[PDB]
Amino acid sequence: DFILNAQVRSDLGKGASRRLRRNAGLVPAVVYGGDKEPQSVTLELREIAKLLENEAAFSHVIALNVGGAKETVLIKALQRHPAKGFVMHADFLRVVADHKLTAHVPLHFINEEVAVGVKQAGGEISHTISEVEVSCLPKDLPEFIEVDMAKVELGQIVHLSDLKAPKGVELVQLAHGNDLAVANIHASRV
Amino acid sequence: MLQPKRTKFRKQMTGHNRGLAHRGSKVSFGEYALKATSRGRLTARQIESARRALTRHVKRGGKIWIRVFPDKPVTKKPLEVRMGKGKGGVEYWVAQIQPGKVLYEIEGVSEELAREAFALAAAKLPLATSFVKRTVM
Amino acid sequence: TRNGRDSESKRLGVKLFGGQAVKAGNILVRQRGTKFHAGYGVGLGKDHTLFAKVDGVVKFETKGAFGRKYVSIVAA
Amino acid sequence: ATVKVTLVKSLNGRLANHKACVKGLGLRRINHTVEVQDTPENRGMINKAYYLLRVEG
RNA sequence: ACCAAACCGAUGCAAACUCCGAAUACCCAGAAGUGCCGAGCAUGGGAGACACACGGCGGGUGCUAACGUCCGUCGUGAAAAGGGAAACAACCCAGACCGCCAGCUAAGGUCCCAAAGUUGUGGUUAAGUGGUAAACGAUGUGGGAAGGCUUAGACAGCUA
RNA sequence: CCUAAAGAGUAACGGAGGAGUACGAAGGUGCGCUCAGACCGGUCGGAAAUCGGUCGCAGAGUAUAAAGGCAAAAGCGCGC
RNA sequence: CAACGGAUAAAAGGUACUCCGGGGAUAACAGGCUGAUACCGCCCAAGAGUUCAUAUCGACGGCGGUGUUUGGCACCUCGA
RNA sequence: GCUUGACGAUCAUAGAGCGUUGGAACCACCUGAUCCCUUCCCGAACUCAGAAGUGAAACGACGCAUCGCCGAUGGUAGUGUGGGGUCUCCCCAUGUGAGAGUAGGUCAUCGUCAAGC
Ligand SMILES: [Mg+2]
Ligand SMILES: [Mg+2]
Ligand SMILES: [Mg+2]
Ligand SMILES: [Mg+2]
Ligand SMILES: [Mg+2]
Ligand SMILES: [Mg+2]
Ligand SMILES: [Mg+2]
Ligand SMILES: [Mg+2]
Ligand SMILES: [Mg+2]
Ligand SMILES: [Mg+2]
Ligand SMILES: [Mg+2]
Ligand SMILES: [Mg+2]
Ligand SMILES: [Mg+2]
Ligand SMILES: [Mg+2]
Ligand SMILES: [Mg+2]
Ligand SMILES: [Mg+2]
Ligand SMILES: [Mg+2]
Ligand SMILES: [Mg+2]
Ligand SMILES: [Mg+2]
Ligand SMILES: [Mg+2]
Ligand SMILES: [Mg+2]
Ligand SMILES: [Mg+2]
Ligand SMILES: [Mg+2]
Ligand SMILES: [Mg+2]
Ligand SMILES: [Mg+2]
Ligand SMILES: [Mg+2]
Ligand SMILES: [Mg+2]
Ligand SMILES: [Mg+2]
Ligand SMILES: [Mg+2]
Ligand SMILES: [Mg+2]
Ligand SMILES: [Mg+2]
Ligand SMILES: [Mg+2]
Ligand SMILES: [Mg+2]
Ligand SMILES: [Mg+2]
Ligand SMILES: [Mg+2]
Ligand SMILES: [Mg+2]
Ligand SMILES: [Mg+2]
Ligand SMILES: [Mg+2]
Ligand SMILES: [Mg+2]
Ligand SMILES: [Mg+2]
Ligand SMILES: [Mg+2]
Ligand SMILES: [Mg+2]
Ligand SMILES: [Mg+2]
Ligand SMILES: [Mg+2]
Ligand SMILES: [Mg+2]
Ligand SMILES: [Mg+2]
Ligand SMILES: [Mg+2]
Ligand SMILES: [Mg+2]
Ligand SMILES: [Mg+2]
Ligand SMILES: [Mg+2]
Ligand SMILES: [Mg+2]
Ligand SMILES: [Mg+2]
Ligand SMILES: [Mg+2]
Ligand SMILES: [Mg+2]
Ligand SMILES: [Mg+2]
Ligand SMILES: [Mg+2]
Ligand SMILES: [Mg+2]
Ligand SMILES: [Mg+2]
Ligand SMILES: [Mg+2]
Ligand SMILES: [Mg+2]
Ligand SMILES: [Mg+2]
Ligand SMILES: [Mg+2]
Ligand SMILES: [Mg+2]
Ligand SMILES: [Mg+2]
Ligand SMILES: [Mg+2]
Ligand SMILES: [Mg+2]
Ligand SMILES: [Mg+2]
Ligand SMILES: [Mg+2]
Ligand SMILES: [Mg+2]
Ligand SMILES: [Mg+2]
Ligand SMILES: [Mg+2]
Ligand SMILES: [Mg+2]
Ligand SMILES: [Mg+2]
Ligand SMILES: [Mg+2]
Ligand SMILES: [Mg+2]
Ligand SMILES: [Mg+2]
Ligand SMILES: [Mg+2]
Repeated sequence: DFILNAQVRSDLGKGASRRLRRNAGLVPAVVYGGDKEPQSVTLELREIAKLLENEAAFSHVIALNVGGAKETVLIKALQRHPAKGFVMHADFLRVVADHKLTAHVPLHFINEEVAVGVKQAGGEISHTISEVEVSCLPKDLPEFIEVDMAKVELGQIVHLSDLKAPKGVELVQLAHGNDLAVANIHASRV
Repeated sequence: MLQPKRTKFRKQMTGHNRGLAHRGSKVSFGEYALKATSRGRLTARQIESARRALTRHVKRGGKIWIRVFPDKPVTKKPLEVRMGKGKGGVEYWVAQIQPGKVLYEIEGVSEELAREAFALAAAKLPLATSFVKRTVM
Repeated sequence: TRNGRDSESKRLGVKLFGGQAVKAGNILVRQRGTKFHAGYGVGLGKDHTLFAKVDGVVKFETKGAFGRKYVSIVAA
Repeated sequence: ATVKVTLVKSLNGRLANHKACVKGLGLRRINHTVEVQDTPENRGMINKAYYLLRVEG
């Protein structure tokens, strides 16, 4: 499911990386983390783009296969072409059994249609944010954090502190004394 | 239309429009966006023309953001006037657009309604556009 | 137009760069204010001109608190 | 040790710095060849005017 | 139930904003070789010139109009013939001491005008496109990666 | 000050502002000292006078535009 | 002596009654370059058309063409 | 080597914030204002004479990354030279190469002298 094939890269620079994206259809990348040195790799553009169509691509563990040796990584950042939108660079973070790591996890909004503020007062659900940044152990990284809006009335604001999280998951932003709005119910536009 | 409340200086040099938009190129507020794929210039009456057409089509719910602000003043020289004699007076305000910049955003509607609401807006703008969706990274 | 005025240029800046050999009395920097401060063997004029008071070599070091830029004369 | 340098392009309309790099090697006329020592400061004049010369090694 | 300083977070912009910050270009010193046998500097005899032009790059002005105009920095013309761009100061190649019914090349070219491949291999175009052009429109055609249905009978047509 | 292309210099009936003074102390030196603002408490003032405290550190000041500077303060007060 | 390297201590106008030396180094006419403007096409479609966007029109906006108006420039012609 | 004072080198990886701890000596608070000296008033600060009390305040030492400050590898932007295009902008060859962000670091490191072990 979550598997990627990579090859070691040895010709670095601006001119070499531009030739990869014209002549060979590859994508430069780098693997760092754990207690090891970073490592430049190359991987096919078609393979990385196919894996990224999945929803939980950034909040799941990916088995990278560099050469023949496999290793456990996680997509940490991603560079895109500002106009065309395709991926130009990717960096992975090595995953270690006992080491807290930071990831971006998407939110899932459920039972929007049965909300109190929607059916009674005719309000509209507005998603202020769509993902939160968490820090936890690798063994309990969630693919998506759940938020429900059934018991929400007109004018009510949902905050980070309100939503519950899986055991062993920390919200980072809430830890730094800054809770941010997630969603609300507001009066109709017209 | 849209223009600054006040500015430090009345006039400005023409300058140049180069580079891609590495900033302002992500869907940050809504779910779908209209994005520039060619470079150019939007004159603050095209922005107003395109905002009415987009908003008049949805007509039921939905939040809309405008991510462009025309803050560059441009001058014009009156007709039957020779070269020289000082710079001309400010006539309208305009915005610089680089490829990849998001112009409008919307949420609270379906993908099919947003896609045809953005087509009406793009017919008023003098530059190529595309339809994009919000992503995690 | 009601704008066509300007003043003459003053030819300010560094006159001797790091490593150059200097003599006493040589002007090192022309300034408004003190972008550079006088180090060892360097004097300050009433218009903030740095000049040499000994023979040697220009140094151009950053040191101390406040993050000041100093000009000093050292042995050649 | 040494290296064969040949001039294969005209010197008209080149930058004055590139003219001095060809002249600093001893090259004068198209198809003229010299024998220069392989010193680090002889290579710098060859690299600066690479597009005017042919280096037979 | 309207407005709201301020604060917190997200998100843009600046010739006369800057927490940052190149390449290059400029000073300085030490070295090898080359220099037409000199290059640098000083002092004297004689000047001319102080209407510049276009092309590239960085800018102001203009409408990022003009073979417009005003700067910076290169190249050419001026004061430079020869070959190429049909013709074509300023574009590309190249700097003409004289003679030869000798040879090799540059830019550009090789069916006839008109010197040299109707050369070889693999594709594309049917528009004389090539041999002038924008938003936008269209079952033109070549290639690639993927998807939705389908002998539990898919799509079109038809019988209800 | 910008144009001015990170040494100097650099044009336009290009974009913006000032000067044609002041001071016998507003100069010299020795000694000493730090601002604007916010909040709390306090008679008539009450958002803003003077007083006490905490925070603040330069968001003040500099005779006069703007730029560059200012803790050995170049800012402030006193004796000679 | 600010016309700020300051012609003299001391100085305004008219010429369609005019005159000489020159200049396409510089304007008016026509030509050229450009195309803001002008004119002519097209794109989008809120709307008008009893209903119905395109029979006929078409707001807010966008893209071209022609040299055709008003202009910009000053390349040719002031020994016509 | 251990502790405290004076003067430096270096100017945040050295700072801020929180917690604990130090009086044998030193230092600090402390008593008084006779005497030198002082306040545009006040022994508050400056100064003089010591010494009964205390480590409260201040200062020092030791902990913690919460804030601050440092910070790669890789990629991207820009760019000198030579050459191309559909030429208001880009591409290729070659040399160079940020800023931001990411992984992660940091509760400093030294020198001279004098008092006690
Ligand atoms: Mg790179
Ligand atoms: Mg390159
Ligand atoms: Mg301009
Ligand atoms: Mg100046
Ligand atoms: Mg003095
Ligand atoms: Mg040439
Ligand atoms: Mg040339
Ligand atoms: Mg700047
Ligand atoms: Mg430079
Ligand atoms: Mg000779
Ligand atoms: Mg002479
Ligand atoms: Mg002249
Ligand atoms: Mg002449
Ligand atoms: Mg000139
Ligand atoms: Mg001229
Ligand atoms: Mg010229
Ligand atoms: Mg130009
Ligand atoms: Mg120009
Ligand atoms: Mg031009
Ligand atoms: Mg010209
Ligand atoms: Mg030029
Ligand atoms: Mg020339
Ligand atoms: Mg030529
Ligand atoms: Mg020539
Ligand atoms: Mg001449
Ligand atoms: Mg010629
Ligand atoms: Mg010549
Ligand atoms: Mg010829
Ligand atoms: Mg010719
Ligand atoms: Mg031709
Ligand atoms: Mg010919
Ligand atoms: Mg050619
Ligand atoms: Mg031959
Ligand atoms: Mg050839
Ligand atoms: Mg041929
Ligand atoms: Mg023939
Ligand atoms: Mg033949
Ligand atoms: Mg054949
Ligand atoms: Mg044809
Ligand atoms: Mg044709
Ligand atoms: Mg300069
Ligand atoms: Mg410069
Ligand atoms: Mg200058
Ligand atoms: Mg000049
Ligand atoms: Mg003063
Ligand atoms: Mg100032
Ligand atoms: Mg005094
Ligand atoms: Mg005068
Ligand atoms: Mg004068
Ligand atoms: Mg003068
Ligand atoms: Mg003068
Ligand atoms: Mg006279
Ligand atoms: Mg008269
Ligand atoms: Mg006459
Ligand atoms: Mg005459
Ligand atoms: Mg003329
Ligand atoms: Mg003239
Ligand atoms: Mg006329
Ligand atoms: Mg006529
Ligand atoms: Mg005419
Ligand atoms: Mg004409
Ligand atoms: Mg004419
Ligand atoms: Mg109707
Ligand atoms: Mg009809
Ligand atoms: Mg005509
Ligand atoms: Mg005309
Ligand atoms: Mg003319
Ligand atoms: Mg002229
Ligand atoms: Mg001219
Ligand atoms: Mg004529
Ligand atoms: Mg005439
Ligand atoms: Mg005649
Ligand atoms: Mg890097
Ligand atoms: Mg180049
Ligand atoms: Mg780099
Ligand atoms: Mg960095
Ligand atoms: Mg930083």
